[PDB]
Amino acid sequence: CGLLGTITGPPQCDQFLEFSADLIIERREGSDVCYPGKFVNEEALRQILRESG
Amino acid sequence: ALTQPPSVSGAPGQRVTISCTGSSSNIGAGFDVHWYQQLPGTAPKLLIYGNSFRPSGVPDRFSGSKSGTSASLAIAGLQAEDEADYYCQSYDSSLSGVVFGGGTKLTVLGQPKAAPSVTLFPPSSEELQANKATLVCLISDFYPGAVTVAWKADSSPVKAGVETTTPSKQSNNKYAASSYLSLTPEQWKSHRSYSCQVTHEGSTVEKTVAPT
Amino acid sequence: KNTRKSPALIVWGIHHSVSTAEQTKLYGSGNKLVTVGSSNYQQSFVPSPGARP
Repeated sequence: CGLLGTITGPPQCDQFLEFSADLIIERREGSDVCYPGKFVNEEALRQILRESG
Repeated sequence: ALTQPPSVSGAPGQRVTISCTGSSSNIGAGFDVHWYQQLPGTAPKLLIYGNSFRPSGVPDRFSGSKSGTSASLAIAGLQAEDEADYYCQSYDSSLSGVVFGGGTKLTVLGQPKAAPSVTLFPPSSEELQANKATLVCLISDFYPGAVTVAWKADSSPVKAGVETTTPSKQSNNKYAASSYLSLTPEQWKSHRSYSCQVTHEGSTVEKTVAPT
Repeated sequence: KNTRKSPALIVWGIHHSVSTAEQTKLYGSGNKLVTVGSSNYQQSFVPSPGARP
């Protein structure tokens, strides 16, 4: 599950739709999308969600 | 669709302007306007291009500009080598191709400013018998050599039937031009009168004929 | 397809005509649109036809 996919909710991210954490661990195999696409200012929203809890 | 005046005068050294009036389909679009100089018998040389730029060997005297839907050429420091025809040229989109102007006859002075001298002959009886009619408008002794005729039937202009001659140098070194109008005999009879009006730079000179 | 082992540098251009008319002269009437895309790139480009110096 990609970190941005916790907002849109592709299948891989079903288990994290309403996650809650103090330490968020990303992986190289994450995929923010299922239908192809990309977020505008995606790194900014990433930096937001990393310190989101 | 590019309108230029027929003629412009000017003394040696003075400054003169030639206007290139255009529509929104040619100069109103992003298209540039160029100019071309055609000396007698010679083919046109390239003059101002890109509305203000002049190629090698063109004097500063010639200066081009462009504003909105029109363009303008400016000649300062008139000389004999400048007396020629001048054409503006651009591109038109609604016609999908390039377009030139009508041309402007630059006459440099060095002579007086005489005007016509129009004499008008009505159709002769002998030709009315042959079921024809042709009015004859004669013009002599005018300088410079560029006129604009217009025929009327006592009020109204006549667009068709007119043949107008190119001016040429008289023996008296001035210019001379004729213009003929073709009519049907009853058209000649069924009208109050006719008038061949001839405009030289700032003067209309008119003659008149009535059936008898 | 970048068949090589080093990364490739793809470069393209957009033509900004002088007017809405010249654009129809060169390419025809209609809105002109370029779309570029790779496995991590997703953009689109439209010309800005209009008057300039």
